[PDB]
Amino acid sequence: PQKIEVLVLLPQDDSYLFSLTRVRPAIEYALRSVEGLPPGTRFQVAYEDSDCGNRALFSLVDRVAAARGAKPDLILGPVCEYAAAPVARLASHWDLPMLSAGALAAGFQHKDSEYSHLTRVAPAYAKMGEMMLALFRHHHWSRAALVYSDDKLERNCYFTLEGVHEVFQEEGLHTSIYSFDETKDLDLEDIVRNIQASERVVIMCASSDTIRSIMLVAHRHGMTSGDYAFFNIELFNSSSYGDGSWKRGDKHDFEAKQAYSSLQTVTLLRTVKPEFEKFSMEVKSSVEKQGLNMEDYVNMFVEGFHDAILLYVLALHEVLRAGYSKKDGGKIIQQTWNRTFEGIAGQVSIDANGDRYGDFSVIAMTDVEAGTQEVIGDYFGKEGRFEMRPNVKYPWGPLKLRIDENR
Amino acid sequence: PQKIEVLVLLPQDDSYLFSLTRVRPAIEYALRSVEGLPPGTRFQVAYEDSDCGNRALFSLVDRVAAARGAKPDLILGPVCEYAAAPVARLASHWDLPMLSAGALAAGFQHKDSEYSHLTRVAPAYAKMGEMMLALFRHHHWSRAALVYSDDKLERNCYFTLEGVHEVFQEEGLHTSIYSFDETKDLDLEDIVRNIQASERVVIMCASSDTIRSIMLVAHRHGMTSGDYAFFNIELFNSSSYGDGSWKRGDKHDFEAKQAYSSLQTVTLLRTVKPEFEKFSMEVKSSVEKQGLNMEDYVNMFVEGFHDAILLYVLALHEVLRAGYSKKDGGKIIQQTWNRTFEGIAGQVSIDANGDRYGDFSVIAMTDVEAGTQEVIGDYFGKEGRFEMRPNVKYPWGPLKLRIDENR
Ligand SMILES: *[C@H]1O[C@H](CO)[C@@H](O[C@H]2O[C@H](CO)[C@@H](O[C@@H]3O[C@H](CO[C@@H]4O[C@H](CO)[C@@H](O)[C@H](O)[C@@H]4O)[C@@H](O[C@H]4O[C@H](CO)[C@@H](O[C@@H]5O[C@H](CO)[C@@H](O)[C@H](O)[C@@H]5O)[C@H](O)[C@@H]4O)[C@H](O)[C@@H]3O)[C@H](O)[C@H]2NC(C)=O)[C@H](O)[C@H]1NC(C)=O
Ligand SMILES: *[C@H]1O[C@H](CO)[C@@H](O[C@H]2O[C@H](CO)[C@@H](O[C@@H]3O[C@H](CO[C@@H]4O[C@H](CO)[C@@H](O)[C@H](O)[C@@H]4O)[C@@H](O[C@H]4O[C@H](CO)[C@@H](O[C@@H]5O[C@H](CO)[C@@H](O)[C@H](O)[C@@H]5O)[C@H](O)[C@@H]4O)[C@H](O)[C@@H]3O)[C@H](O)[C@H]2NC(C)=O)[C@H](O)[C@H]1NC(C)=O
Ligand SMILES: *[C@@H]1O[C@H](CO[C@@H]2O[C@@H](C)[C@@H](O)[C@@H](O)[C@@H]2O)[C@@H](O[C@@H]2O[C@H](CO)[C@@H](O[C@H]3O[C@H](CO)[C@@H](O[C@@H]4O[C@H](CO)[C@@H](O)[C@H](O)[C@@H]4O)[C@H](O)[C@@H]3O)[C@H](O)[C@H]2NC(C)=O)[C@H](O)[C@H]1NC(C)=O
Ligand SMILES: *[C@@H]1O[C@H](CO[C@@H]2O[C@@H](C)[C@@H](O)[C@@H](O)[C@@H]2O)[C@@H](O[C@@H]2O[C@H](CO)[C@@H](O[C@H]3O[C@H](CO)[C@@H](O[C@@H]4O[C@H](CO)[C@@H](O)[C@H](O)[C@@H]4O)[C@H](O)[C@@H]3O)[C@H](O)[C@H]2NC(C)=O)[C@H](O)[C@H]1NC(C)=O
Ligand SMILES: [Cl-]
Ligand SMILES: [Cl-]
Ligand SMILES: [Cl-]
Ligand SMILES: [Cl-]
Repeated sequence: PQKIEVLVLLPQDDSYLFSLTRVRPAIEYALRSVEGLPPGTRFQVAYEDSDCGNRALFSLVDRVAAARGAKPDLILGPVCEYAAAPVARLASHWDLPMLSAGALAAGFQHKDSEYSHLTRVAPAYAKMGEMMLALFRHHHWSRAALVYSDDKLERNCYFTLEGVHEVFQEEGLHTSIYSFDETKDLDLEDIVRNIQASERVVIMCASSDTIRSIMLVAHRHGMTSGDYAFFNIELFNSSSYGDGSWKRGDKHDFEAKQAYSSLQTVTLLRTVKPEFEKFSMEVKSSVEKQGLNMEDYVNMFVEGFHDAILLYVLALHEVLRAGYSKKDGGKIIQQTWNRTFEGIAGQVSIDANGDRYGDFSVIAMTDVEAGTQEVIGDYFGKEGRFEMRPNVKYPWGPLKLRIDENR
Repeated sequence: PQKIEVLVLLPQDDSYLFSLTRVRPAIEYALRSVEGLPPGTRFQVAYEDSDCGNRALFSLVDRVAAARGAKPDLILGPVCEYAAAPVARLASHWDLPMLSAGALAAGFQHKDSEYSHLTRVAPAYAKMGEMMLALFRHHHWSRAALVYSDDKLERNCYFTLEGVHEVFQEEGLHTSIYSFDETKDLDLEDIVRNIQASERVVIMCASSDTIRSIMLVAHRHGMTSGDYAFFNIELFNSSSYGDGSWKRGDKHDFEAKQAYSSLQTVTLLRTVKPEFEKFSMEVKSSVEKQGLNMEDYVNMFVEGFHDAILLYVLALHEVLRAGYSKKDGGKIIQQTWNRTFEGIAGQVSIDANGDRYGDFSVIAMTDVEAGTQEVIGDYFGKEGRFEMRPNVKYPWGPLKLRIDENR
């Protein structure tokens, strides 16, 4: 009765949204449920710090050399670009299956070889551009201002939007890019001004607050009344990037409530299924008990790794029946591509290239007086269509107007 | 009486100038001479194919895991960028000393950490820019056309010249870049024309023949008589990049002889010391006997690795005396930096950052009738000065004129 041995390579520093501490709960939650459809086997999981860098490769390597050539049966992570690339190169070499909710970089989509043993469970950066482009086709838009902060680290926002940018170029849409890092004082006044003289549609990606601030300034300039379309992206369904919460409890709450009436927050497709609440509460509990309290406990990564466990099992089961073993990594990976199944937060489809299709929701303020938010549209990556949710009540408000770039 | 174990990671494909077959002779030649100043120890060298890519990391890793955690005492190579980066990352991790005649990329000069255990024995791409810049200061030039072919592989030429470019930008020199790949038909006619309407000084990097061809076209346009300064770079002192040999034995020999009177070939500092002839003949012999006959047997890489062996020994000796062992890689590397010694092809100085200083020569035709080439200038990286060789007889010829960019 032998066991499946998995190596989980994630950051030790809880400052990352995909740190071992905030991710492990979810991985274990999936292990529990999966254990009750393999034969009659158990799991053995090792959590190593990737340091979101070279450490990841090091562990995997030392681990193997120190275990007299014994390589794991499944590798989860790394997430970071330069941390995941080498590990994935090794996985392909040692015919191991590597599943990550990271490896978002666009280079990771060329699996003609060194990356043939990788499948990305989370939507890659490129998927935001595909979504945005469909939105503009629906709204008949063709120009836009891309505003984003810049890490000079992971540059999550920089890549998300530059991805969008890069897509619009090929399709002929004209854009205006505005970069800046929130680590420094915000000369947002300068930005908001340039924007009002540049485009009618703005797509932003930055901290929850940097977004709220940009809105107050554009509100001060009365651009918040319907002649401007504002979009902030909640990267990896993390509150830290702005989920549309205009309230704070300060001098500007009312001012902010009104401003947000023109803001549309793009998030991962909305779910409310109970299973997801049980999941959320439990993960919160775990990270709670272990001293750490802020942020949200469920983000794109946390949900991704839970779903990566399920995907592995489904694949394994199908490989066994074919006569192969948990040791034929490529065979497992192949079985992992072009497949759909239900995750804790909704459907999860992997395209024929082993990359997750991106499903998104668009949340807008539908009751300006109340400040009540509500999803009004969804983008399904598989079918590649954007669709406005039927029977959403919006009797009056700035979203009733038709933006126009003839200015 | 224990032995030093070295891993040599180089390409298997002899199409590379630094392939295991063309490099090994030189490494062995250095091993022989070194063996007669360590104690009373011998060497043990393993030659693994790097595939000029991921293979390098793989071997090093499998090799170690398969030898129950036994890591070599010295790693030679890889040369290729993406092949050497990971190996060097591991070296730093396993406190191993890595010496390469490659790792020419500019990122490899930041040894604040992941690259702290690397020392580059060959002059890095950046060194060409430092040399060229000094030449222009001496010639009082300030504008130039950078012509180079483009691999879309290693892009040796692309990087050499873009390095020069990148340096001129910071120093305020204006440039014109002309890219093209010799894999396709050469529309050189278009180039030569643009150039004559652009600058008076041209710096090229491309195959021996692509250079000879560019010269015949510029000669056909009579730009070869002294109003234009032509420079081709003999990358890694390899004939394949043009060493100034205008003769071929075709219809155009005479035409070419005249054209080359305006060409100045930049090579690695010239040597004629006997030891270097013995070295050259022997390496030629080895690669000869082993079925392979073209190209030249001594290039920057071949000489580099011979010199890397000597540098290791010098360092080791100094580490022992300090009370450390062949196992303190960093200690050895440190002892390898900021050091000068005589190699088989002349002095070799390593700067305080562990990078070789570039010493170059400039060969020009000093007897236009005869077609006789001769070095007329040298650039010493350490002192960073360009100097024209005294008492070189040039009574008449296009090199007697003073180029002028007032056109
Ligand atoms: C990524 O990010 C986006 C943006 O945030 C997500 O958007 C959604 O976020 C959550 C996901 O479920 C939704 O909120 C949840 O909705 C539950 C149902 O609410 C009903 O709707 C009305 C609306 O007026 C509400 O007032 C009423 O309560 C309805 O039931 C609801 O569940 C939560 O309930 C408690 C609130 O803290 C709490 O206790 C639980 O109670 C239930 C009731 O039996 C049980 O499950 C159990 O007993 C629990 O104890 C618990 O926290 C529950 O979660 C809450 O309203 C809950 O917040 C958002 O509506 C939705 N966002 C919007 C604006 O549409 C995406 O879903 C996400 N996507 C991905 C891919 O991750
Ligand atoms: C990288 O690339 C550049 C560009 O090519 C190099 O430039 C130099 O290249 C070589 C390096 O040594 C030089 O050529 C060698 O010079 C030897 C001395 O020649 C003398 O000068 C006159 C010039 O008119 C010459 O006619 C006369 O012969 C003088 O002796 C000479 O040695 C070679 O001799 C034989 C030729 O094939 C051959 O046999 C040997 O004979 C000698 C004699 O006793 C002994 O060593 C032994 O018996 C051998 O059997 C052997 O091949 C010898 O090498 C040849 O002229 C030889 O080619 C170039 O002059 C010089 N280039 C120029 C134009 O200046 C750089 O040096 C190089 N740098 C680096 C860092 O690698
Ligand atoms: C990738 O997966 C799909 C399977 O579909 C998906 O997977 C399921 C589990 C769910 O996730 C779904 O959401 C997805 O649909 C494979 O792709 C191709 O699937 C199509 C059908 O989806 C299949 O088509 C064959 O059959 C059609 C008929 O449907 C034939 O085409 C025409 O049919 C009409 C009549 O319907 C005739 O009048 C025409 O003459 C013509 O025949 C034809 O026979 C198709 O071959 C298709 O074969 C299949 N593969 C292809 C060709 O891309 C992939 O195989 C999976 N992996 C990949 C992409 O390689
Ligand atoms: C890097 O190596 C050099 C050593 O020099 C090199 O190595 C030798 C083996 C050969 O390869 C040579 O080609 C090279 O020269 C170290 O760099 C610095 O070296 C200098 C001298 O080269 C040294 O200077 C100290 O001494 C000077 C006097 O020479 C003092 O400076 C002034 O001196 C005048 C009188 O001469 C006084 O009137 C002034 O008041 C003033 O004192 C001063 O004391 C200098 O410290 C220097 O100390 C040394 N290191 C420094 C400071 O960079 C490096 O140590 C090696 N590694 C590195 C770069 O860290
Ligand atoms: Cl990571
Ligand atoms: Cl480490
Ligand atoms: Cl290599
Ligand atoms: Cl391989």
